[PDB]
Amino acid sequence: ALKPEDKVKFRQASYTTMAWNMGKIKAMVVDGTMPFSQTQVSAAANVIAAIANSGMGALYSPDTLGVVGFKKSRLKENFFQEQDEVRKIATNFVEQANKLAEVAAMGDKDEIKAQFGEVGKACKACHEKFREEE
Amino acid sequence: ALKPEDKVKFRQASYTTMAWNMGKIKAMVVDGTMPFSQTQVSAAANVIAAIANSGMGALYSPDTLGVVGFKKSRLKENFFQEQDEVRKIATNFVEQANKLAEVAAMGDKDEIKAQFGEVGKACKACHEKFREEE
Ligand code: HEC
Ligand code: HEC
Ligand SMILES: O=C1O[C@H]([C@@H](O)CO)C(O)=C1O
Ligand SMILES: O=C1O[C@H]([C@@H](O)CO)C(O)=C1O
Ligand SMILES: O=C1O[C@H]([C@@H](O)CO)C(O)=C1O
Ligand SMILES: O=C1O[C@H]([C@@H](O)CO)C(O)=C1O
Ligand SMILES: O=C1O[C@H]([C@@H](O)CO)C(O)=C1O
Ligand SMILES: O=C1O[C@H]([C@@H](O)CO)C(O)=C1O
Repeated sequence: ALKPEDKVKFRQASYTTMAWNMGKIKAMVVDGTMPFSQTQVSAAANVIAAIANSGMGALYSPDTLGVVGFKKSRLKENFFQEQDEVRKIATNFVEQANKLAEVAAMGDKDEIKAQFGEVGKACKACHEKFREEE
Repeated sequence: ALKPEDKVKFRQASYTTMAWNMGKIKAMVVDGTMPFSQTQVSAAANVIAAIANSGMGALYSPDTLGVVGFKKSRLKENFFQEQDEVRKIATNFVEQANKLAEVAAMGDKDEIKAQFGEVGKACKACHEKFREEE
């Protein structure tokens, strides 16, 4: 199976990959710091949905607490104490990510901006709660 | 725009995310060390295709040579000298990744194994050529 170090690397890599693709959508539909491209915004949305559906629950186990992947894990132990809250936030994130990829395929900038805002809220719902602040 | 350090982190994260998802397909259709799941193999294929289509060419510029992302970049300078060879290998990889996601949606283990083998060859075609060995 996967060593703890690999579980942490693979989840840090997955989240960092989503963050690159989230920044590209933000640049094109929120900040206008990149030209709007239907192809590029859809491609970025599709990465977020695919990773959201990739079964990242397999990368979460107690033996990953405090373990270095690319860097020391920022997972808080309360993740293992609050499984009802984790299920609520995770299922919400998958639903919002799926919707973003659906909207971004042919949606206009304002439709995408609305769906993107719901995904951003879903990402943020793990902050301070399950991820150590920095 | 993106600092060199961010370009290296985002490309290292993208490749590591594909490697996690490639390992899951290998376990289910090549080594039989994980139970075959149509849902899970399709989800893993969809991550690889989505990242392959994510425009990772934006993360490649000469000012990323020798720069630390998660770790010091393993990009070789000959990437910038061999753009015809890079275009051949990159377009091949996108084509094979798209085909893997198409096959993995309803394909059987042997169909997926064949498409997965073509993607593995496409990943390997950047080795020693554009990525430093270790
Ligand atoms: C809880 C169910 C989460 C959801 C939904 C998202 N993230 Fe997250 N993120 C979470 C944890 C517990 C951690 C720490 C991982 C570790 O082991 O250290 C993170 C981390 C990140 C990071 C930093 C990654 C790194 O290289 O170290 C980023 C950039 C990040 N997360 C972004 C992010 C985005 C963009 C999300 C929505 C698309 C998202 N996360 C969801 C917990 C959760
Ligand atoms: C050339 C067009 C590439 C293709 C196609 C793939 N990879 Fe690759 N990979 C490449 C470079 C130039 C590098 C170095 C990146 C850097 O800046 O250091 C890599 C790196 C990886 C890594 C290590 C990532 C890390 O955390 O440091 C892995 C695990 C990796 N690559 C895997 C991989 C897979 C599975 C691919 C096909 C699905 C794949 N790569 C394609 C160049 C190229
Ligand atoms: O590191 C971070 O991860 C999340 C996500 O938004 C990534 O962009 C966040 O809010 C950060 O500053
Ligand atoms: O606007 C954004 O919100 C998401 C989310 O991660 C918020 O934390 C993200 O990374 C963006 O670019
Ligand atoms: O790295 C960060 O730490 C805090 C917190 O959200 C982490 O959970 C924050 O807002 C960041 O961007
Ligand atoms: O680090 C590696 O990256 C490629 C890829 O196969 C990832 O699994 C490879 O062959 C490695 O050992
Ligand atoms: O069998 C595999 O091949 C790919 C490719 O990266 C080969 O280098 C990979 O990572 C696998 O699990
Ligand atoms: O890390 C590795 O270095 C060599 C080379 O392929 C890198 O380009 C190899 O086969 C690995 O798995």
